[PDB]
Amino acid sequence: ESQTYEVFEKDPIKYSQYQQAIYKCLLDRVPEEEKDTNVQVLMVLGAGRGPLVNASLRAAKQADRRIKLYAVEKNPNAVVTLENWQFEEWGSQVTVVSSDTREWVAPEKADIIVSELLGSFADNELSPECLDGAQHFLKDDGVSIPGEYTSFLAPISSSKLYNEVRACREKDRDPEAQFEMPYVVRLHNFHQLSAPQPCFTFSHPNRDPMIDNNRYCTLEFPVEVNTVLHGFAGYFETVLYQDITLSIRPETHSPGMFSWFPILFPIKQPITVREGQTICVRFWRCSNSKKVWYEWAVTAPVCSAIHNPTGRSYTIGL
Amino acid sequence: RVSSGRDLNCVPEIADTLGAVAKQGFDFLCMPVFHPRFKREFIQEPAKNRPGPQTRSDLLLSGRDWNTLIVGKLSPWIRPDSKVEKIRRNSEAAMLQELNFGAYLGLPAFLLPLNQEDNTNLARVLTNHIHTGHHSSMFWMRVPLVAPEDLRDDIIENAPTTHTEEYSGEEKTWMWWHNFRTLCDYSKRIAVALEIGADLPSNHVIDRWLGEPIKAAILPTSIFLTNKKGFPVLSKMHQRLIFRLLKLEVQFIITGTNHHSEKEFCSYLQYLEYLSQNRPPPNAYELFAKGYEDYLQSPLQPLMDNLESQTYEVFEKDPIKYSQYQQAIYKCLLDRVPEEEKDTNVQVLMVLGAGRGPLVNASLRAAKQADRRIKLYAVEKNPNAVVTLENWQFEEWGSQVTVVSSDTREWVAPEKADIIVSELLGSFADNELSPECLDGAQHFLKDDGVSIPGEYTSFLAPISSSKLYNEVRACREKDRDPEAQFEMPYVVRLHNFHQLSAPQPCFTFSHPNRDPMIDNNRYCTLEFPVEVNTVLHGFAGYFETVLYQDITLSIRPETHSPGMFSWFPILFPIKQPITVREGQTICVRFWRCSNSKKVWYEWAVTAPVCSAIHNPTGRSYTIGL
Amino acid sequence: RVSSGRDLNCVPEIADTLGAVAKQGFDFLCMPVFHPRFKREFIQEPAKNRPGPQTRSDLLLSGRDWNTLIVGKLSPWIRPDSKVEKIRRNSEAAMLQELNFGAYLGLPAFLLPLNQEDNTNLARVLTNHIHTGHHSSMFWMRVPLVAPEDLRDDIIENAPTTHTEEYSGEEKTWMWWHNFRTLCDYSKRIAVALEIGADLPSNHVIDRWLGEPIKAAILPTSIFLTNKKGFPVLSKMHQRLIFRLLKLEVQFIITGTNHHSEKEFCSYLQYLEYLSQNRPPPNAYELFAKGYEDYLQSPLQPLMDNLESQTYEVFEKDPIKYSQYQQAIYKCLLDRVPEEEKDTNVQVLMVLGAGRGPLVNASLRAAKQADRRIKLYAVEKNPNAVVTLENWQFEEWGSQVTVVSSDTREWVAPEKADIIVSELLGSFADNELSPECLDGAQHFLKDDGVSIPGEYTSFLAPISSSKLYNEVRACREKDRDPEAQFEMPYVVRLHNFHQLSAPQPCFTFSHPNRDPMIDNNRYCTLEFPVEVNTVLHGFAGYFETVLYQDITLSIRPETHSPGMFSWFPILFPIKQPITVREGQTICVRFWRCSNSKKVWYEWAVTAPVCSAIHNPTGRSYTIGL
Amino acid sequence: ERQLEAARYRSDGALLLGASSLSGRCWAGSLWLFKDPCAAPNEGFCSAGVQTEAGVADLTWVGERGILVASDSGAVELWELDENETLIVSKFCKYEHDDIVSTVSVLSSGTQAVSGSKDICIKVWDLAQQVVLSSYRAHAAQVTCVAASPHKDSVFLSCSEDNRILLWDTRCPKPASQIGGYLPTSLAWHPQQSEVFVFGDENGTVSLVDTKSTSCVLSSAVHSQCVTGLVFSPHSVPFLASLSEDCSLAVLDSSLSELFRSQAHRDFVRDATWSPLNHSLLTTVGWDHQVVHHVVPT
Ligand SMILES: Nc1ncnc2c1ccn2[C@@H]1O[C@H]([C@H](O)c2ccc(Cl)c(F)c2)[C@@H](O)[C@H]1O
Ligand SMILES: Nc1ncnc2c1ccn2[C@@H]1O[C@H]([C@H](O)c2ccc(Cl)c(F)c2)[C@@H](O)[C@H]1O
Ligand SMILES: Nc1ncnc2c1ccn2[C@@H]1O[C@H]([C@H](O)c2ccc(Cl)c(F)c2)[C@@H](O)[C@H]1O
Repeated sequence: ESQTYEVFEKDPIKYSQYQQAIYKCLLDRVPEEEKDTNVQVLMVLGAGRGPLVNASLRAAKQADRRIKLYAVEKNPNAVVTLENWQFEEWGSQVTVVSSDTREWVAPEKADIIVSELLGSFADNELSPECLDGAQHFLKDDGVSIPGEYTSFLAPISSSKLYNEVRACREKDRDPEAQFEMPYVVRLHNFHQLSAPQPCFTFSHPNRDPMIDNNRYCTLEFPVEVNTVLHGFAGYFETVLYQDITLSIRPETHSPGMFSWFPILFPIKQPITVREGQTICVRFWRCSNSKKVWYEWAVTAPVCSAIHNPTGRSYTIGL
Repeated sequence: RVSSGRDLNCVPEIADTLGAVAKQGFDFLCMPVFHPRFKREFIQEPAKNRPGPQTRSDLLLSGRDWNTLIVGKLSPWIRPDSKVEKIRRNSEAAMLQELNFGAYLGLPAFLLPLNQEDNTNLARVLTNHIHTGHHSSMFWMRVPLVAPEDLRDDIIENAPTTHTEEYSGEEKTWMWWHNFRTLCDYSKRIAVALEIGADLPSNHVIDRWLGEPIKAAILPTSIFLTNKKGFPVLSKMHQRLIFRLLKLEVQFIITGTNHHSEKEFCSYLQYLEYLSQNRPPPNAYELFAKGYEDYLQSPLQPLMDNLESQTYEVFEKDPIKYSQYQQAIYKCLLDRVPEEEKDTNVQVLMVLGAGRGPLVNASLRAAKQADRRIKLYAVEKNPNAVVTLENWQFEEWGSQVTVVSSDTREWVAPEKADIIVSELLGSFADNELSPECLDGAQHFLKDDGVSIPGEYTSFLAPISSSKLYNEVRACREKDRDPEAQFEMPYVVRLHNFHQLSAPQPCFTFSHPNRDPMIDNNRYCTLEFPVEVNTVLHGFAGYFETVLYQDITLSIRPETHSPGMFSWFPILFPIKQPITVREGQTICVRFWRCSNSKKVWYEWAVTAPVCSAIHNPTGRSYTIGL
Repeated sequence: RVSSGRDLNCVPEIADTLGAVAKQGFDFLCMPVFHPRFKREFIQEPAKNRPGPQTRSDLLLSGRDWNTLIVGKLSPWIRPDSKVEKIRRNSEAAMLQELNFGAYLGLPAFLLPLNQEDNTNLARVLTNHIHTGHHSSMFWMRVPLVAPEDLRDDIIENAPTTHTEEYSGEEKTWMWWHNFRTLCDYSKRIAVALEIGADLPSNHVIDRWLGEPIKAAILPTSIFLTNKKGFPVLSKMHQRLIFRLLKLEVQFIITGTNHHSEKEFCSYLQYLEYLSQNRPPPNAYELFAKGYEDYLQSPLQPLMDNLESQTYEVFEKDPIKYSQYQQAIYKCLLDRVPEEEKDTNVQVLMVLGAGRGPLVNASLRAAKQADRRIKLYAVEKNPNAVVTLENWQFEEWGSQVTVVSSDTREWVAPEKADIIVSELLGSFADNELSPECLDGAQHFLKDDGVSIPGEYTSFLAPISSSKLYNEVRACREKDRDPEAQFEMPYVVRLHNFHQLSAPQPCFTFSHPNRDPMIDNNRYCTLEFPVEVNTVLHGFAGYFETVLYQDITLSIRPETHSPGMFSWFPILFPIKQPITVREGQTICVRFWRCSNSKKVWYEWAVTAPVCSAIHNPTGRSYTIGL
Repeated sequence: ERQLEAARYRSDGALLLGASSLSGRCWAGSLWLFKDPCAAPNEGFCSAGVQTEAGVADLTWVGERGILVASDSGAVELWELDENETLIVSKFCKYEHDDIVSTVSVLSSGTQAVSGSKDICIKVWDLAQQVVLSSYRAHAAQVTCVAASPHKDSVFLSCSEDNRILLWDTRCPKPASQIGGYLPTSLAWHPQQSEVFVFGDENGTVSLVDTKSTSCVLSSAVHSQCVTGLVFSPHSVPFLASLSEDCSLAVLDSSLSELFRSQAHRDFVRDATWSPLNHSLLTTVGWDHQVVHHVVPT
């Protein structure tokens, strides 16, 4: 919805990092002897209402390089904003495309693809699938911004949060489905039991013949306290371009970026953990042609059931 | 009596092999659905484009032979928990391919091995197959009593086999299964194929499998000893384990090669049949309860509900119970009326809750052998049972018995009783509300009156049973609390379970009751010492009753009345199973609660860990007053 | 062969009466449980204090006999809808007492009469017996085809019997039943005991009972005519009704006194066995339907699911289906390749969705019959069925058949097809998603290539059936919408129903699709003229398919392919039954909806009353793409 | 029998083939002798041929006319080419293992053999007496490979899915000893340094180990999948042929560097036999039913 775009657009730090990432990339691609001859084809995949198109414009003025923009966006409601912007301000410089990046037959090939298809758990908005479908129209030496992203998990204790999830029971569904789905929450009254460890990482562009965005990860968290495990906090880190990065992982959090809150993967039953014990978690990123989902289990100090088997309570639509 | 299967890992021609296995007398065949050595590739070229049929055709056997005679097996090369990513990915596609082909075939069971500690991805892949389509088939986890790593020969110079005892470590393969079935959310389609090795482990290792859903027992040919005339036999220690498995009605599977070629392969099966025919003869309780094993039923509420005719008939078929009652009344008549008053003193006997009349006839049989005079009153609130009583009165009893159609708590009796005889007890002693019923009848008992029974005590014992816990789990219903099934007791003939500690008394009631205050409400704390590593799932409940002095009845196993098969034990479940280590104490708390309308129990576990209070305020279970 | 019972209001001695009934050949006995004339009091002194047993004892028969041979009977004096309050109050107490005694006895059925318009309090008291205690028992409502008032002799001078036809008035006893079962909330434990009289009413009156749960037919001995030999026979019209009743497997009941004195009594039963043996013979479609009557099943989704080996086996067991396909391929080859090109022309045939190869074999038999050359490609996405195809290709077919393990919409074909052949149709023609599958195969079809089938059309018909409505209602499940069961289609062999209007075409698809853009989404409005008074409960769905030219397959009743019985009709229920008056039009709307992942139907009735739109957005039911 | 399991050249250059049908209606095996290696594996152009009742998991030449086979039925079988070498007739079929015999190896003297199986056991056989001299439950999982010492009867190597590479010496009371990474899948003793051996792992890596100072000397990431075989060339400074489930043939030097690479096979490469006549000619067989004759640039 319109007001959802407005809340995510109100992040000067995020968009200045994106501008700096494109600015650096333009310099690294077009030397001073080609300042006018080489026009760079920039494709903003998932343009929204246009904050990344304006970041691409602001990065071309300070880098003094020539760019040909393509603002691809599947939401027809956001395309109305883009086409009014194009007619009144951008002009011929920006071509607004009303399409899904996975279906679009692009006329040209991109030197750089710029996207904001990430969520609080990095690949939970399905950025890998979207950028994979756009690889056919990126040049053989094309740059994806962001180039990499990694999600992070941390075991947490919170009898307040566990009770909040417990209260999300509904009619006409599994009475425990609420514990088999992630939530985006500004985590406040909780205890982080161990330091966040990386979970799933995705690199763009992706070479390896096989692709497979499916994953399986085992994590061992050393716990130095006596506590009760109720779930896992999830965060992300992203490499926009080389030293330009974004983060919601608390220890490396981008100073000022308040948009994305951490994610929370609950567990059905709280687990008692004594000091010196290790919490071992298992995460799977699963998928079929229609949906993508996560499944997860605790395997130490005690086992839990596998949560969300086959996306019975939660799936992310493809 | 013994359902048996042949386990093969080599089947050159399936029709030929099935013909030989059937000739050998086996009921079924466990075999691979794909060639066990035919490794298939799903990712890399050119191996992934391998042509030809991937396995033999479904047309080779009829649909009924596929549905009844074949048990599939996962290919040994399939390793979903491999530390190599590629092997893990290939093994996941191959596992679903084999399981799906098994489902396509309509196989009644498919074997999968637990042969290491980590089986997380194997569990995730199997859970995924269960949550896909509408196949419904059984999954048999092949799991040994002793891990191979712990039964190997001590022949590795720089890796000696530890001869020191490690109590928990010897139960490691139980933890293998426990973790696997916990990850798989206690699926009722996931069961145990217990593999029996050459040297049995300690008793505590064998006992970890009590209460577990064992569907198969795998006997390799290499475990069989050779007898006097060269036939395959088993050790006496192995034979006792066979007898336990026979009680659970497991399917025996013969694995390995023919090592008794001089006597043929059916000799292994014939020996198993010999142990089956010559198994230690069972008791009359085992003969009676055949069919009710771990079948959960609702405890009768004869106060709130009017019992049906056939329900009275099943409870009347207990010669031991009624002869004890007769003996209790006989003794009481002698103790009350001396020989010098044999005719002058008539004893007023009031049968409270007379049913169809077995206690009225016990009161008559006790007056003939005691040679005493009695005036009977058969009180009964069920108008349907009163029809039986009034037809009995008119045709046989006569003026001797007065049939009263009333509740004992409302009845304004004309006379006062010397003795009150009642059968208002349940499997948990006071669960049919006998205290409330007999309390209401105290006003019409003489100041020196005798109540038969005079006392009753209930007993609790902590139990472990993943089979019973799954049975309660299956009692979920629409339009009620999704966990209400765990907050109510069930009457069940307990079969596949483990009693973790000796029964301790819970609640006791004495009749007549003097103490000014009465209060049938109770609170009890019980501490059960546990000497084993186990999982607590609930508590078994029993009773003991004093009919009159040395004449008593019991369903507490250790003091059970020889022959009394009517009342089965009760079971109080718990919502979440509790892990208990050897040397720990299970502390349970029981409350008997009540208002003017209903009576109920509430219960909590407080050690080694706390549970929630079960059935607070009778939200899931109440007994109607 | 005919399950029969004897109705008596006089049972002097229960065992002697039972023995006599059993000697005559009856399977059961309907009798009173209290003496029919024994009026009882519950409120007033002194008649309320009446002593003795209130009825016969339960100890007179074994529980097995009470459970299988006795049908209880409400006492004829019990009147809970009396205009006199005292009688209403006594009748409520006596009605519960009798029903409760029948429940105490474990009787399998209990008869209650509907012999007047108002039975409101009778219904309330029965509902309250059903909501008290432990159930299972059946309630048979004794309701006449013709009310006693409407069949009385015209012998009252100042009260003549009406000679005017009253269309709805003649149907009044159906409304007696309907109001009663509406008040009792369509209890599955409440069925009809239809009473037949000497004179049968118009066919419309008899037809009112189509789709009702008739469990018994009461034949009084006074309705039997006497043949020349003294034997009891029935009129040709009564005989027609008996054949109709045998189709529903009702239990026949003989009520009344023996009126064929010198001709014994078992003669009424002998006549029923005579009509049963000499009934119009069941056809081949009735032979196969056995056991599947009104049993609801989920329609198969072969695109979303991989069909099992035994599912493929039942759908191959249709010789009519494949002889039609062979004839359509044979005729097509002749039209495409002239005799002069017989040896130089190779026809590229592609079977799309080949299953286990029955269409490949039919293509092979058609190319040989026509003397034409064909190059075959067997496309199949189910990898388990591909195993069967590849073992067939190696053993028998050879290089002529190229087996393609793929989804037809993804396959990159190495050549174009002259003919595409498929059996991707379901019971409602496009419900398995044949449009989307064949559209995906159009790019590799020659610009002049044929599709077999080339066309298919689904049909709908409004139906009445309170039996099917109650079967759908019982499909309520936990963890879902409590009404989802009414918003999804079922494959069901329709048996106890009333078709209320001739089937009309709903959606039609053509292949190849010459229409550009076209869209497989549909919206259809249908107007069904209704000539009877009824209750609509849903719509039966059928199909017709044109394989090639005049070679067709159909399950639409009037154009049904004789012998093809693999496909049963579909049922699209509605949430609430709708009253339909004679002469009214039923107007239904149907949508075929979709997105990139799913396809589903939505439907609503817009006349004579609206319903909610059913299955909006595939909330309760979708077909997987 | 489409799946070629083994290829072994005898002294004169006759090629022995072992094969099985790992799919379709029948799951049986076959033994073949080709006195003309160029006509392999065409059944109409062979010298000797036999159909075994179960599949062939492994085989080894026993001298010049004997063939010891590891069967799917759990049996160790010995076949024998007659006087004319036109028939391959069975001499002994002993079912002593309780599952698929996966590996077989003739010990130095040619009088004894070591069998390995999926039943976790390692058995020592007296071929002439046709009996089992010793059975060792040493591993905790399927025996993957057993390789006898080129010169000592009491010395041999074993590897298994329990991650153990065992160096055996039956002269000790505890015969086996653990040797110093993924699961071990193949073993090959060096024909010159008889106190050195190579092993292949399930991750594609090939390692060179020294028996005395056992701590692994050199390793190379040769294959992208499981190493099925390691075979040494007849040269005085031998080359190592490594074969894999990645469907490729590699040829390494003494520093484990790739000199030759053959991606001729379209399915798994199962065996590799260097010709006694031309030491630069190496023959590999595979599950694609191909007999590929290579010319290694020596
Ligand atoms: N496969 C696809 N092809 C074309 N567009 C696609 C997809 C998938 C998503 N999107 C669009 O990406 C945007 C992004 O998520 C975003 C941008 C900006 C703000 Cl501020 C924001 F909140 C969210 C949204 O506008 C989505 O509609
Ligand atoms: N307060 C009350 N006042 C009068 N009668 C009362 C009560 C409460 C229960 N009862 C009756 O006691 C009997 C007893 O439980 C029983 C007896 C015999 C058999 Cl075999 C049997 F199964 C059960 C039942 O017949 C109940 O109806
Ligand atoms: N898009 C697709 N591409 C390739 N195959 C596809 C589809 C969609 C369905 N199918 C197959 O069509 C067959 C047909 O429904 C059938 C054939 C024979 C019998 Cl007897 C039977 F019951 C069912 C099934 O075997 C399905 O697997």
